[PDB]
Amino acid sequence: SGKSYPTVSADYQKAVEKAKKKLRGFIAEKRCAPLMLRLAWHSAGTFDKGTKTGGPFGTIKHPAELAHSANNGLDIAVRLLEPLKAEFPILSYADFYQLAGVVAVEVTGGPEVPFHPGREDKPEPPPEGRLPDATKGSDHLRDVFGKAMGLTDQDIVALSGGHTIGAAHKERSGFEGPWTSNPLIFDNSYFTELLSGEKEGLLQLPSDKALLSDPVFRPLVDKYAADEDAFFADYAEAHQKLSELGFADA
Ligand code: HEM
Ligand SMILES: O=C1O[C@H]([C@@H](O)CO)C(O)=C1O
Ligand code: NA
Repeated sequence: SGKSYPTVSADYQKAVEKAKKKLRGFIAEKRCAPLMLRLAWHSAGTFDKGTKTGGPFGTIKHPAELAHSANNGLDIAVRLLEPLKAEFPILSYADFYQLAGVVAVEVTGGPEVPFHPGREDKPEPPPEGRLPDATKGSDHLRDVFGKAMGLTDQDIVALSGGHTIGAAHKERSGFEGPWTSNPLIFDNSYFTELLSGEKEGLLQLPSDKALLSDPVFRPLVDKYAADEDAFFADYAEAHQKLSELGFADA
């Protein structure tokens, strides 16, 4: 909603289609889908709607932004993608990273998130400190996703389901381990695990737990745990919105 996507050339569109295929094979073989989803999300999640700064405009590869503590480990993702990006010189880095995030979800068995090309790479990274803090709660989540990014409460809960793939690392954030028993499979298990309590060997952040005690978030957790199709629909909507923050008159 509210989007007017730009025209790109036929050659640009051909490159998007071929890069999507190459990214599927690469991400599947390297087992790095979670890290790639995290890269796309940390690129997009810096958007501030009031100032129209930050967002998915390719700045995450700049050494200054990779140095943000919230981005520990993402230098690995940038390096992994560099040889592939060099095969598609016509594409913006902004588009390439967002495409990699869409592909990460698809190859782990998640929904097909719509993708529209045309993001232009911006020169300057946003200031540090916009991404969410795992030790904080619902008020903080609404400040970051709502007041800054302009996303809804439904989007907060569905996007938190990104933790259905991957793990934390004690050398990156300090937290450690996977949220689910199948960290390379995208399904509604994040919500099932959240509801059943703490199982040994699985992770829950304070920010995950905040979803269970908030009056608006909890019904959504319950719905997604009961209905994976509802989760997939809402996730696809929210990821598309995230990947387009500030893009295509926003
Ligand atoms: C809701 C607020 C959120 C907080 C506080 C948060 C925090 C974290 C933290 C602390 C980690 C572990 C980093 C590490 O040690 O390796 C992590 C990993 C991850 N996050 Fe989130 N995150 C949030 C939202 C999201 C969103 C919106 C997405 C994407 C839709 C996402 C996708 C991921 C993925 C896939 C990983 C695993 C990375 C890997 O396996 O290397 N997160 N997050
Ligand atoms: O998702 C990830 O992928 C890589 C590695 O496990 C496979 O390349 C990594 O360090 C992650 O956190
Ligand atoms: Na999983």
